[PDB]
Amino acid sequence: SPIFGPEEVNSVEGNSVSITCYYPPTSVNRHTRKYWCRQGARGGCITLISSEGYVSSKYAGRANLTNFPENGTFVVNIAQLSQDDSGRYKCGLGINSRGLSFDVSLEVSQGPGLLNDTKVYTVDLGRTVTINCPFKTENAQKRKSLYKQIGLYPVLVIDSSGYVNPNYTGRIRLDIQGTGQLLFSVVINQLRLSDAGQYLCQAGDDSNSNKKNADLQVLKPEPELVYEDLRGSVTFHCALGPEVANVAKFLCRQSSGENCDVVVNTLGKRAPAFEGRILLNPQDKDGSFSVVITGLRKEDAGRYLCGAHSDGQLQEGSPIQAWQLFVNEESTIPRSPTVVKGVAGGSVAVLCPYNRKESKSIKYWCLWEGAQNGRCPLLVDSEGWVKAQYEGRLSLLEEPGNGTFTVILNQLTSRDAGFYWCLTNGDTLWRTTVEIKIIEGEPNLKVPGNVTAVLGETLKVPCHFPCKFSSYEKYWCKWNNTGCQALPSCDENSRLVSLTLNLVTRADEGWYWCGVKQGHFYGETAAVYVAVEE
Amino acid sequence: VYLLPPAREQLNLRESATITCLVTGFSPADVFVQWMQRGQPLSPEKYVTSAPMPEPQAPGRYFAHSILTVSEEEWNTGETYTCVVAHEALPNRVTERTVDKSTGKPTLYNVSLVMSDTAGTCY
Amino acid sequence: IRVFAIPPSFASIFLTKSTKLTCLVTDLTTYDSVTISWTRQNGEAVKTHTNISESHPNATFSAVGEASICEDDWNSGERFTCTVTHTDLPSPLKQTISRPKGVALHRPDVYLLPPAREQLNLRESATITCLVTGFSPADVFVQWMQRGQPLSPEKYVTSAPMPEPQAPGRYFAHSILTVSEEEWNTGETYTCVVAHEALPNRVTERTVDKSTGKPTLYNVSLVMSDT
Amino acid sequence: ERIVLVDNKCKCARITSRIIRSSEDPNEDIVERNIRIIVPLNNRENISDPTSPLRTRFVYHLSDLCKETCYTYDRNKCYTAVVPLVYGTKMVETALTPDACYPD
Ligand SMILES: *[C@@H]1O[C@H](CO)[C@@H](O[C@@H]2O[C@H](CO)[C@@H](O)[C@H](O)[C@H]2NC(C)=O)[C@H](O)[C@H]1NC(C)=O
Repeated sequence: SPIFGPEEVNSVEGNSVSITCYYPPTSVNRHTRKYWCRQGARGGCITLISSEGYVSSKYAGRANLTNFPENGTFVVNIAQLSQDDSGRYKCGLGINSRGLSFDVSLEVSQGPGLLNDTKVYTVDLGRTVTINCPFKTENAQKRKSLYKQIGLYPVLVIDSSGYVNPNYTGRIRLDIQGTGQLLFSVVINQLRLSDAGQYLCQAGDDSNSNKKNADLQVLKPEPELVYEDLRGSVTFHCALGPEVANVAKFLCRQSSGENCDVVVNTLGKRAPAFEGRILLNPQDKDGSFSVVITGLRKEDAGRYLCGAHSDGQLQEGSPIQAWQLFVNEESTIPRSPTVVKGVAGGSVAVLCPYNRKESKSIKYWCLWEGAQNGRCPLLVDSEGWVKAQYEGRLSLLEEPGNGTFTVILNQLTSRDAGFYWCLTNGDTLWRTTVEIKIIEGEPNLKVPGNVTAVLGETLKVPCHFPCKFSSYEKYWCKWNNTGCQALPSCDENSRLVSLTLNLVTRADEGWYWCGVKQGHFYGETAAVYVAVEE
Repeated sequence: VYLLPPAREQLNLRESATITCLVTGFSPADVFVQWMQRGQPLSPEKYVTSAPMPEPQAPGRYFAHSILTVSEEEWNTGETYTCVVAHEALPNRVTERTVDKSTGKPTLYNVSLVMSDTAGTCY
Repeated sequence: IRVFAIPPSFASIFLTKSTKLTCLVTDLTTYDSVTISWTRQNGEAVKTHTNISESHPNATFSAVGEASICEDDWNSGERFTCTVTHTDLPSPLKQTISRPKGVALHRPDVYLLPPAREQLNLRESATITCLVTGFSPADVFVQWMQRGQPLSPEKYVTSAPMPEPQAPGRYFAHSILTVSEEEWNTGETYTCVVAHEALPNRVTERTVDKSTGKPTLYNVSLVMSDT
Repeated sequence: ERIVLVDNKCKCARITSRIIRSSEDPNEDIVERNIRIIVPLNNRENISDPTSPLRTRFVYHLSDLCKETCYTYDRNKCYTAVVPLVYGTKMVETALTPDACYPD
């Protein structure tokens, strides 16, 4: 189950092929057997190539197997295929007898052709293609038309008089070029799976009838395998062309009965299960763009499609792009709390994890925005930049420092509720998301309100705390881009840690915080702004 | 604390899905109990709470009860209806336990021992 | 006058961190004033060599050339030269040794076959075949170990590397041990250990007794309580 | 769809469960407790001292492990027994299983 690879791969004889299978990057899977085996109706994998060196006697020179522990991958290259290789296979690790493995299907077919009267034509679905067909010199004013031989009979797709197949109507044009050129072309729009077949040219009604038999293949996209862990994040790169820039975009996910369910639209539509944890970047010069999904769940694995349509949904004959997704479930992403509850006027504290190796990056923090094509601007970083609207009540900090840091946000309000993302400058990119709910009550900390003061004296401001904060150390700090630093020797029994300012200048202007420590973790704080008068 | 499921014959009238949470042999009284359903406390009237009447055979210990009903049609989603006890004499002062349909007792086993030298591994 | 240049085993290093390198000349003439000098590839000489050999009893005369280096130097792989300068042929012969470069790492796969039941019917002696396989580079080291006491090597004999028929690069080796059948009939398991520089902590090992190896008898007695 | 009640990777036990939501009759369903064990019949009783007898009994008080002497080498966390080597004696480490004791 924790192994991942491509389900079915097709090629034709004489060609090479290269298969990639994925494993979690743990120590053993970076340092133990990988294999490619073949089963049958006889009960057992027969090993064909191994990571330990052994190659089957029938596969000497044919194939080899390589492991990239850094990618968490091992690769299988097969060349010189034949029709005797089509069957059921499995990638896997460790002892063949167990199933730390993944099943693969393989179908090999002969290289067709031999027909000089018909060439190959493989194109993409929903795209445009055109067929060029010659006529002899006597084909001046003579019927120019194509015919699709479907089973028993040939039917017509475009005439020389304006008729067109109602299955195909409006997607087609006939061109006979001037300059004494003796060919013609047929252009088709909205390429569909219901279009693949064998055509036939014609040049006129007469006995001449310069026919040209033709094929029509349509290239569905080969799926791409994506490997992400549980409670992790993923970035998809959709790569449509500039030819659908005006047209909207979409993203669906495959389901049972050939039915995408949409997850987000250029029309602002969005799946309710994926509310919050989805982003969408603006489109590029080529219309290229990317979709960021965070906090993936066990049912989120599967095939994904991104496209471009007027309705921003699935239809027959529209350009698409595919992905195949896998969720690990043998994950290393630490389970962090997802929902964090606060009260109006209260505080919140959020623990944000990241990969331990890139601890010297620049943490960021962004707010998700709906009612849009989805947006998420920054709010704070680790150098100390902060959004201009939140001076005083917000700071982040690297106290735990082992891939985990803490964020403290006090003076909570019910208007602030929503979803928050955590970012990093590292190449690996977790985007852990936490939701803030607001409930009823008053915060545990008690501090007087916003107060003015005279210049140049001694002033004291109190902060009592409840009995549940009685087992900690208590402190005051001065808020700034640097955050907190406590002021040692302001205390009582389990209440009333009080700030005292011996002498004061207006350089001490600003917000101050009163808070408690959890040994090496942080807790509730509260804030008060102080002015200076004279 | 235990959490007994309804009776099988209860589950043939096809309306009343009784559920029983409980508490046994403890000192002292004043204990508080409540039922939690997916991190969401139930309706306080939905259940009914006992009072800590004393033990029969124990020297002086206490015990109480609480019962709750739901649609037996609901006893197909289940969601294990976690009953949150709240007693002072607990390491974190809460000893939650919960029970659902899938919990309890099955009457269809299928043990499946295997046997091999290819072991000592536990994949 | 024939000289063996003896590079220390990776095992000798890793169990000593003392990478002495030596060269022996065998069945020469032991005059006195026998002189051999260790030099690097640069020509520059290195530390000297003491406790040198003397005249053999059976005229197969010898002289040990001791030396030392830093381990990383050998890892760096530069040629090392002890040269014989004795009046027998005052022409300076050249013994140049190095470390090969480009050899990949590959692990021993130590199976351990138990004595054939047939040999148990000649009724005296039993033989066990510790095996190593499919590994690179050459020069595995092995010894045998049982009941927490080491087995002095005159009990066991070991092969040397020689390429696999199938693996283009990987060598293998053996080891053989001879023991009284009653001793193997006693139970009295045996453990063969291997040390080799593709092995994680450098040392793996396996064991076998009468019961593990090819038993005719499988006696499971498993109890499964409280389903 | 099953619900792994227990998965003890050092006994190779795995009690799952699955309600067999029946033919769409009323609630005459029976829940179902699959079990599975892969007993080795190769290892020691002191799993981490290959100088002991093999094993005969395999006792599964499922009560105990529905929650430390358990007898399969767990794949991921690896073992060792310091072992003497002689080149003079030296009392030195080992790696009783490979491909998991790799300090990497
Ligand atoms: C029998 O097993 C026990 C525990 O399963 C072993 O006890 C300790 O094992 C560690 C393993 O690293 C050693 O470092 C300790 O020295 C062992 N303690 C003792 C008192 O032996 C024990 O080693 C096993 N039996 C033997 C003979 O090793």
